[PDB]
Amino acid sequence: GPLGSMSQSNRELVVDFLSYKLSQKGYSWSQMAAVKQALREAGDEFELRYRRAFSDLTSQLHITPGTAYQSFEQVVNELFRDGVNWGRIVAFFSFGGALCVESVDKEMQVLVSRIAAWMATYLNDHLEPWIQENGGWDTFVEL
Amino acid sequence: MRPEIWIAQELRRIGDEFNAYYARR
Repeated sequence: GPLGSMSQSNRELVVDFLSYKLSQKGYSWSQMAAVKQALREAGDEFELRYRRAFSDLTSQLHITPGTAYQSFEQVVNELFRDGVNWGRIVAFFSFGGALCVESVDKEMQVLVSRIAAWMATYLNDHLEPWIQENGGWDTFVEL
Repeated sequence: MRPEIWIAQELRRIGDEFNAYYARR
């Protein structure tokens, strides 16, 4: 209810802020917190080192609502065609975030929630077995 | 405009370069 929700939102804001400040000092709130910001950092580094190539490829995106899923699916299934690796997983997140940014830029904000669902499913059904075989996200954090 | 196949090959290419830097084969 609305009363409980204000309590929950306050708690979430605190945890978010403390998690961030811990991370700035090489510490972490929790294992999941460490994963989230290893991923944020890895994506930033990927986009920074490969700014020229990543900018270029994202510039080529042609999105409409009726073709967005087809596009997302063809790109990710090609990305993983010959296997999975941690670098490809980072590329996958970076690509999804770029797809979202493009969608909002083009006044297709409706696609943002759709892309998030498509990615979460992809993680569950395509990528999870490899991730689990390769030491889970904690291994990505160490790596 | 480059087709989705080109976008994906370019994305995988740099994902692989990024991987190779950090991860042992």
